[PDB]
Amino acid sequence: AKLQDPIPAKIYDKNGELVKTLDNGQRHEHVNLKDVPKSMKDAVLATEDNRFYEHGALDYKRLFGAIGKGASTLTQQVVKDAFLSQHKSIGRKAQEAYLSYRLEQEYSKDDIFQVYLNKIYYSDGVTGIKAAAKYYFNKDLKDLNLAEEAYLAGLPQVPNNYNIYDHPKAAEDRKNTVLYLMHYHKRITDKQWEDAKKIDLKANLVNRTPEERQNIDTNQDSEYNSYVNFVKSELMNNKAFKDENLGNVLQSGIKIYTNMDKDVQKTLQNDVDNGSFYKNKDQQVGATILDSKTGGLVAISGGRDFKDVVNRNQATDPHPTGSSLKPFLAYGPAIENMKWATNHAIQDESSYQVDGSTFRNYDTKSHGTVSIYDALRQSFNIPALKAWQSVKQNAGNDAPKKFAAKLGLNYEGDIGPSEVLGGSASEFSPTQLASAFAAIANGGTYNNAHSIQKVVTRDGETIEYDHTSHKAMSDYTAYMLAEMLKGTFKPYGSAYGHGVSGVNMGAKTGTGTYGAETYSQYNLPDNAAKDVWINGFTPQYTMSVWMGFSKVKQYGENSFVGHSQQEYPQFLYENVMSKISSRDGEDFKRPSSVSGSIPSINVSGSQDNNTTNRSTH
Repeated sequence: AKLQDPIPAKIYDKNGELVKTLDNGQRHEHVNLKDVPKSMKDAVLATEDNRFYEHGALDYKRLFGAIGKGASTLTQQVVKDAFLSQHKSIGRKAQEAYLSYRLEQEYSKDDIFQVYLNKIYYSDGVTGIKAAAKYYFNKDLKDLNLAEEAYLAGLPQVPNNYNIYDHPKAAEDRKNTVLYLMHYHKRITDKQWEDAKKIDLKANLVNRTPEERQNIDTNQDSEYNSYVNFVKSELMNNKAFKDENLGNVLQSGIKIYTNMDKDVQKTLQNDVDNGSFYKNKDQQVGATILDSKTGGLVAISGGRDFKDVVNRNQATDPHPTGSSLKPFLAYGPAIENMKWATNHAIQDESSYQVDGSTFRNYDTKSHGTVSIYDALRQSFNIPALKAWQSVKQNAGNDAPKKFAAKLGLNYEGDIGPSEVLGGSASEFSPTQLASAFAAIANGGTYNNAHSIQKVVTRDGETIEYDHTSHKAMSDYTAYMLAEMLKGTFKPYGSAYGHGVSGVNMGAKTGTGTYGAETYSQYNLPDNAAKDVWINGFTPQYTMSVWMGFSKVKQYGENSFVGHSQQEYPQFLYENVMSKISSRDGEDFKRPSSVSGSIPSINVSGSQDNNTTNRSTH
């Protein structure tokens, strides 16, 4: 009982402008009957079943003469195309004949004519009349002449034999007989028939070559591929669906409106695709941008040349986070729970003892007393651990967990030192972190990255989606971390040289390393990294880029060896943020509850004794 022509999903960007239409580039466009011009409808009827609206299930008068040796009717012609085998010999015709009478009692003449004008074949993969017209002539039905209509009307009899590109002589003669039938059946006057037949069919024929016409191009506007695969995910996580089958809803005529912004999105996949900041074809990217204020998803890249069912979405897959999470497990909680200044002096060390484990910095050598501001923007390991041990001691054994749980960063088991530093269960997607950071960007208010504004269904219902929003940290903590992390772009900062000019931004970079075992096993040099991140944010936008490799090779081929290779994600970040940020000047909103100025901010009303005026180098 499925005559329905599938009608594919349309996506719109933030402007409500149509952006991608999930039709797999197919040469098919659904057309309602009323939107088909009378002239067109005629040319078909005249050519195939002139007496269609009287009728019923074959004229009988056309089976009076046909047995006399045939021919058939829209209704039944359609029934055949509700797949009745490829064997015929009065067998197909037997079921065809009954199904016709049944279908006529369930569906109106118009609904049958419509399914006709949508399903039938026109050669070179073209199904349906609306497609035929844009294909051969690049014309909408409304403005096309009788020659064109005649031909198109004629084509579905023996499409391949009548396809103009291949058999123009044959096409001409078939268009000619269609015109004759339209005349013979009084669908057009003597004047316009004699004025129609003297028209060049090649009139506005779009010129082409063979390999373009067997190029069913199923990867168009391929920039949207990833923003699309995110829509697909979020579509189904909502009451009104889920009970349902994705594969179906995407062909049930729905209309998705997103927070995508086209230009951010093009820019982003263009830069992922055209980057030179890749060691080898095995290097991967997952980047996500989103609106700091709302958590709405502006653009997104699952990887270089990302296709949808085929490729993994690196922007929505979990990756080991490296030093990315120190603002959430160490220094942020401290500000919220014991109201540290940005100067809280911590002692760096040679190594440190946390449980039966020995931990050291990246460079190895110690730096003595340092400010948390420096410790964060240069990403020292010990001060982080120390700070987390302080928090845990003077605020709660599970106090870190609850700061991180409020920003979407959930841990199944215990949060040990490994995971303070990006190890083990500290794995999260760039999308996950982008949210985490926009909280710092936007006064401390977390927003599970959302992508769908609403969807409008063909049957007339329209569902507004929502996203799990909730205040995650007090304003001062969000502000200080924000101003603190602008220091990442300053001299000595872990991302220096990649700041943008008129724009106020902060970032925490990331550098995940391998297991102790792995270094020897694959002869990886000491300074090789498995995962690199930059997580940056302005008051407008929050971007989180991850890069990493499919699989580890010998001597670092598929690692990031040195600053020059560990730096790659910053190139992608600066290139995009640079293009897409405005230089209006908006900064991070400052509360009354903070006091002082970088590097010395402290919680107003609760000052800290342990500050230092001690610089970097």
